[PDB]
Amino acid sequence: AEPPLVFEPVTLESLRQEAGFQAVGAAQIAELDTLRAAHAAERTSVQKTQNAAIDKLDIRNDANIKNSINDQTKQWTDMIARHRKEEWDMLRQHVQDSQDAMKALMLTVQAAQIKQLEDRHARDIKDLNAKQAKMSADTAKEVQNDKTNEKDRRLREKRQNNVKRFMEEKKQIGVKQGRAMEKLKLAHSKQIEEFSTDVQKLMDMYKIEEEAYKTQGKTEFYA
Amino acid sequence: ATAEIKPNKKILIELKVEKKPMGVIVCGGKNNHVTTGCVITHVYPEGQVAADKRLKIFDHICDINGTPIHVGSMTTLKVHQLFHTTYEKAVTLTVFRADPPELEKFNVDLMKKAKELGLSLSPNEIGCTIADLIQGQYPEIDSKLQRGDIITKFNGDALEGLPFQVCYALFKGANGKVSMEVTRPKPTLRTEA
Repeated sequence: AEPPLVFEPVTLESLRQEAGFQAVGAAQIAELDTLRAAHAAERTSVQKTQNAAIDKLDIRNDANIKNSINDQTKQWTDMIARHRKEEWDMLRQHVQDSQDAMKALMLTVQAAQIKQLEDRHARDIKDLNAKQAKMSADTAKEVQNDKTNEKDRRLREKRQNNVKRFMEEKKQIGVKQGRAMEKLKLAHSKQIEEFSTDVQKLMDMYKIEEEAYKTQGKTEFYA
Repeated sequence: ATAEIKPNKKILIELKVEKKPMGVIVCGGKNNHVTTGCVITHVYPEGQVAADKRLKIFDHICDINGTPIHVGSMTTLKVHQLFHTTYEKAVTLTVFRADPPELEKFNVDLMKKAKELGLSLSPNEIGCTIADLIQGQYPEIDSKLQRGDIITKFNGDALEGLPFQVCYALFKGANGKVSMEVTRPKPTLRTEA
């Protein structure tokens, strides 16, 4: 192309949408929806009973119905704790099973970008060589235009002066290409970093969501 | 370290956490309704934020352990994860409370069927902040309400600093038309990516 290649970053979100992960991620997503189907039926059942009993018992709200409704607001929160623990258990399990394979996909996707850039760099060299080959042709054709075997000394001297211009151009473009390569590779190193830490943060967040809920669901009711 | 946190001024506090849950409901994120900053909408009593006894509702958390809290470049899950992460010592925050606290007040309405509502409410002194919203039922809340959106009225009844049993009962009544007054924080933006 005309502009340099811009590569999309390799994130956890991008990997889920990759083609290789599909055979695994679908099965994992399938497990969640069935278990969430199991969960969804149970809250529906518990909601029917709770909503059918609360219709029995006015705007006094000082009666011995206070221990009854917080009996509901106790048992339902206990059930929900069971639900979310089952969910977090499965999610962590999905992470363990897929963990090594995802590292592998990122390495492979990043390798693809390296090859893409490498090919792009190859075309740039071919382009420079074409420009330089036309340069050599232009110097020979111009020597046939002017006059002054007696005039061949200037063409050979022009050749001695072009190889120097050519050798330098090759030197400097490689430097630019190598920096592009180094910058791209560093991007990949950071991606691997942020991938690993984001997963760590996820698990930790589950730990803290789980822990906070024990003293929090008591302050919550379902409507 | 610890300061006074006067309103309409950025105060840097040092709040001791020590691996303990902070227990707050925050709103923020690029995929969120609150795109102008991170604002506390509920504080839980058993959490460390209530244990600090310095953060009321509608306080804009601009920074969090040396991390500027910009909601424009972070998803809602990333902003929520900031408050649900393990911290070993006192966390350094830059908090911006206001008087008057910057907020937009809108309204919501619908009709009920029986299908439960799908909202888990936690009564606050301001109202009832939504702790968990179930997608897939009653689509209106799906496009208007969110975890962090506080409900200040129900069937014309205000929920300002009400007991737990009363709010549970009146929400359980359902059986017809419904109407809720909501408050969402629309704070002045105060950070950059």
